[PDB]
Amino acid sequence: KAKSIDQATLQLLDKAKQDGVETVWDRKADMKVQCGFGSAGVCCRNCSMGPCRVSPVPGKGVERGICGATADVIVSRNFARMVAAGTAAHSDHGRSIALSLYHTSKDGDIKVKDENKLKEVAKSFNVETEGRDIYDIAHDVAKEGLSNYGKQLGEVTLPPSLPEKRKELWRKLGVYPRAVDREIAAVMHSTHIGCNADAEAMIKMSMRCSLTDGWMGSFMGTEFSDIMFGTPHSIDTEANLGVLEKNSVNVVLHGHEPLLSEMVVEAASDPELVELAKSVGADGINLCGMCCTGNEVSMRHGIKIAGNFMQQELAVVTGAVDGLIVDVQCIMPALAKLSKSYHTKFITTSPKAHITDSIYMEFDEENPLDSAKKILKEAILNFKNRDQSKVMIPELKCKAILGYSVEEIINKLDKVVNTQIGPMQTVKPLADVLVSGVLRGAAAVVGCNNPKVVQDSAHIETIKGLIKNDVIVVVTGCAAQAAAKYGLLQKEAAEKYAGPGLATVCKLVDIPPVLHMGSCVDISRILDLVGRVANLLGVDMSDLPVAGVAPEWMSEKAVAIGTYVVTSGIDTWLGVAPPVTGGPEVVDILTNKMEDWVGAKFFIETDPHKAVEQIVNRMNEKRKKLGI
Amino acid sequence: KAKSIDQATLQLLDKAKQDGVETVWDRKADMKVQCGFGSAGVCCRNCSMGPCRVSPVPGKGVERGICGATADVIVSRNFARMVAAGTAAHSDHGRSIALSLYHTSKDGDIKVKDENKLKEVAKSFNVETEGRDIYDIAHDVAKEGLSNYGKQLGEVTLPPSLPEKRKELWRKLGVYPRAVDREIAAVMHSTHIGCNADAEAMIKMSMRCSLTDGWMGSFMGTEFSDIMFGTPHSIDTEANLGVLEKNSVNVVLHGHEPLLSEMVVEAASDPELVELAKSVGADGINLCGMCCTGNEVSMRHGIKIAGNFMQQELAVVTGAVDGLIVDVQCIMPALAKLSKSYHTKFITTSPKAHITDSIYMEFDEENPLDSAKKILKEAILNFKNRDQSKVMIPELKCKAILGYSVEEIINKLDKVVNTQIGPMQTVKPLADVLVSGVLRGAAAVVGCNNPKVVQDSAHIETIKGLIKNDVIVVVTGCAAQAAAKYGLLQKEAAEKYAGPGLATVCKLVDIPPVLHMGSCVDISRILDLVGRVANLLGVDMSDLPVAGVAPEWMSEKAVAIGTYVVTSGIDTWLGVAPPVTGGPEVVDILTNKMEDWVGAKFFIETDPHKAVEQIVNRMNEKRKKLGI
Ligand code: SF4
Ligand code: SF4
Ligand code: SF4
Repeated sequence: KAKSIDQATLQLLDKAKQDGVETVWDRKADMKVQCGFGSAGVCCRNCSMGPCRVSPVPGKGVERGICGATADVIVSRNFARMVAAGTAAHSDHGRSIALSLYHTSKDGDIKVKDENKLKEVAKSFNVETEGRDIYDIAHDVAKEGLSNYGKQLGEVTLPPSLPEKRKELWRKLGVYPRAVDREIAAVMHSTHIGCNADAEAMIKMSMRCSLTDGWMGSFMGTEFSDIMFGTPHSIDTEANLGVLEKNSVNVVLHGHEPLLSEMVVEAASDPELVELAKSVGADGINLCGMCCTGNEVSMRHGIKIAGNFMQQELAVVTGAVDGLIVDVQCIMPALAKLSKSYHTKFITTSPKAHITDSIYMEFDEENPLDSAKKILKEAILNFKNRDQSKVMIPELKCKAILGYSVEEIINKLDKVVNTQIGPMQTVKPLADVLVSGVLRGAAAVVGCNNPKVVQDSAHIETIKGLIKNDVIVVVTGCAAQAAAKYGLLQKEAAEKYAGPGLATVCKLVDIPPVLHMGSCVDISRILDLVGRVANLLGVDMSDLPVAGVAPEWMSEKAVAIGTYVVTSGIDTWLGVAPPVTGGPEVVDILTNKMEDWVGAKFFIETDPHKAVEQIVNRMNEKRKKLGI
Repeated sequence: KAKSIDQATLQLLDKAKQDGVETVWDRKADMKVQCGFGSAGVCCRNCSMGPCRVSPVPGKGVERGICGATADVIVSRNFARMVAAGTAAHSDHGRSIALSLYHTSKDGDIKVKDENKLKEVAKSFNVETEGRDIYDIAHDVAKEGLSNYGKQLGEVTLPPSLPEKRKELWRKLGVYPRAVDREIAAVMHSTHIGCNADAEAMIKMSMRCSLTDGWMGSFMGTEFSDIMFGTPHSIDTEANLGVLEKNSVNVVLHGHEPLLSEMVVEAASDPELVELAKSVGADGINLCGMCCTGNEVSMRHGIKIAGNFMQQELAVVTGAVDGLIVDVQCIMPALAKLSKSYHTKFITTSPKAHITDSIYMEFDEENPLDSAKKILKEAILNFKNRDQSKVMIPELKCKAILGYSVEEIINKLDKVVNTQIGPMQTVKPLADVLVSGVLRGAAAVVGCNNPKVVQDSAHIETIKGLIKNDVIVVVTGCAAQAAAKYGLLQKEAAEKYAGPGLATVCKLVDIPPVLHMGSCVDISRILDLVGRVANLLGVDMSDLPVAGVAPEWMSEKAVAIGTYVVTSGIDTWLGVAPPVTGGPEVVDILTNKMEDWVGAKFFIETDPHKAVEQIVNRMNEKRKKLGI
């Protein structure tokens, strides 16, 4: 089968074959037929009595592990641990952001750039703002956010966009969230040998844990990032590997933590570093981003996006990356080995993400700007080691428009508001187009790449099908970057791919049919948006014609995201089967019984066209239930 | 191979074969040859690009997972997740204890029974005590303990017995603990795909996480349990399955959390329940304990111990267990199936541990005594369903002495203190016998059973070898219960098994050669004891001739325990190989490089006699280093 639908990706794969280096596709081929027990989730290693593998087919073979655990128990515990790991990644990201907010000052490297957003957040956290210094408010808000992570007494703080009905449903179901780290610890405790051996209770614990990701960790990370670095607005950028410059220093920022990439962007305008780039024979400094850190700097500053997850290696294959600076998460360790075949300096910066044989330059949060400057200086000095005979940058780049935060979307919707009617600054125009049926619904396309799927194929096919069916699409993460590379993040795309209702809406509001809402933590924005719509219509989020899709997901973070999206009341389609087919009870819970608990459920569909059809049918069913 | 060295265990295995019921041994046989990849730890399932298996033999076969992770990376991440799971179990136990302390009242079900212990703990937590109400002090202490779990700013609180040198070494190494749930979340975050791919850093993160178990979670759980339920003192009890009564109601308490078992013990003396037991035709109520909850109620009240981990099923096989009340952890789910073959009521009580097809009666912490009375009444009423023709109780039980908390040990040591010299109430006599060489050292024997080892064989052989070599032995958990069943927890055992120096010490202090220090969380007591000795000698804990042994461990909790014992500076022998042989770098870190970091290291030895020899040699070389 084809490795990708992206032509620049194919050219660089040919180059990697010529250079004798191996990619993620080569390692996937080397893995051959993957273990059936692990693929079905019926393998357990939770204690040293094991490893235990039970039959994925009920009634045949070994039925129980040594402790007596059934296939359903093993599957449910494995699924719960995936959710706990994803929640941990997102919560650690949000915790770093909250600590950075706590360390803001007027004359420091980290300031408050959006005071209005900070005051609204302070209102949401019961922090007084009138007649107060802005940094005192910021510190109080950071304290409340940090308490959300580890409070042992009392209730956590949730955003006002979350409907009261959803909160009450969670409380009745027993999944109402506690402090984030406490829920992660609870999930890890209940999967220990000889604890929870009941699939339904295990799934409910995993949902409870995922809620602390969706509504607390990711939400606080996003809002505090907006406070410190600015709320995203409509902005132009370029996407795909063609953004690399042969005649300039190329600095590629890969990872998820935004403070480092923000400081690197600021350092790139330093006169001394620009002069140094000139002195090593380069035209200038060309910052490019990848994955979620690329999404953040692109949403807030228009930094060009070099590529998504499965392109990271190919960025090095060009031979033009002088410095690849990585913080945490979705950083393929093979990069270190790959960096030996080129001049590239592979720089790790976080104590959480040491990588063997990489150059470690710890990013100092006490002096973020100076630390970013020294890291960037190492990348710039590496330009002298460039071998221009090994350089091949495909001439394939695509224009994209992004920056669609909830605030930006509301500002855009204000155009189609009659002044004599109003109100202004609400999601009411979006609610109106959804209720009238001009738009059939809204769908979130999120997730990673996965060698099991032709890279970017499922993302593009799902998005085109949805917008052709007058479903407005919001995108995050690597799916958003696939849309950017393909050319869907363009106003012109409205008349090229969208159906009649969505084309009319795009023309009236002057937006692309696909709205890039940011990184994987920025999925919280989507929740926020949906919540507002629900609160405007006086219904729960499970009554709306909305859906989420993860066509090509790979990470534990994706599992946690899908779990909290379903738990919030939004049906989720998975384009990659999770390791649960071995447990019939777990499959039945996730795809059938979940609708009785939270009004939504998982859909597993590896065919994107069938997924689009199912999404449209489900949205029409919910519309008929709602009367619209 | 023999299944056990215990004769009562063998008789009940014959009965289980005659009854056509499966045991843990039968399921272990059914599992046959366990997966080599999982056994070596070279299998990874951390993302849905996998499952990935790399060769356990370097230089052959597949070398890297799909993301590029090496065998060392996969092994280190698997080990770190085991540590995180064990830390989560212990920390959740301690968190429940702290919450119970927070709800103590003068006229409530949960009171303060050891005010002196509470005042000393309050001193350790910087809580004022002079001229204050005892329950105000208790609530402040509980607040400080709870803050240890989830504080995001500042430093955690550690017991005064921990040497300053050990803390400084931890700070220099980068493993100084943070809040417990924060460290669990950090480990889970760093094992996520594309985060940490460096074995040394991964092992250091796991050590940092395990420290929050050893010195914060388990320590606080133990000390708060002492405050609420009484400090253990020397007390007699009986052990092994013979403690069951044919003519009495048999109520078996299995699990770890002590509040439920304490309330059940209190409810058993209720006049209405005793009258009800008489009216259903029984002579009375016979409470028996298993595993750690049995250890707690036995340490504090002399409740008879029915058996350790791999005996739980056999307790039901007798046909005499009218009620089996379980809370969390090390509860084989197969019990639910097994109790169908008998009249036994298998009662789950904790929302953390639901077991399918068991009778769920949620233990209400708000009204603990009434809830325990209701559960106990269900067990008593089940006596009418006893089938006395199916009853077979082995006439095999053994006298044991336990209750050796640090306070009790100090009280015993006061006997050999010359009044004209002093001081009293210190560990000085123990330090003196260790320094003079009358005792060669002290060894902690802890851990579970494991079907991979003849049950209780390794525990008994290791303990007998150590005490024969004049090494005083402290025991916890299932190892302590194996010692109890065998008969080592007896004063007479001093003249039957101990060497000359240990026999003299036992005669002078009037103690058994093997000291039962309580449950698995009570391993913190051992740390406390060692710390005091170190603080009395002005040395670090790695300079002492001490060791820990886990001859037959199975649980993730055992992994976390061994990790924090080694990190505290105490060499640890493992009688069951952990899944790390596939990663040569991880093996080298755990067994060789750890000594450079923390002055102690792991020893993997499956032969108990060889383990005793190695322990004696290591203790002698540490003595020669210390000059004693
Ligand atoms: S999933 Fe289990 S059975 Fe399959 S290779 Fe991995 S450890 Fe072995
Ligand atoms: S927890 Fe149970 S099923 Fe899992 S490895 Fe241990 S004995 Fe086997
Ligand atoms: S994390 Fe890497 S090694 Fe583990 S399953 Fe995913 S791709 Fe394979």
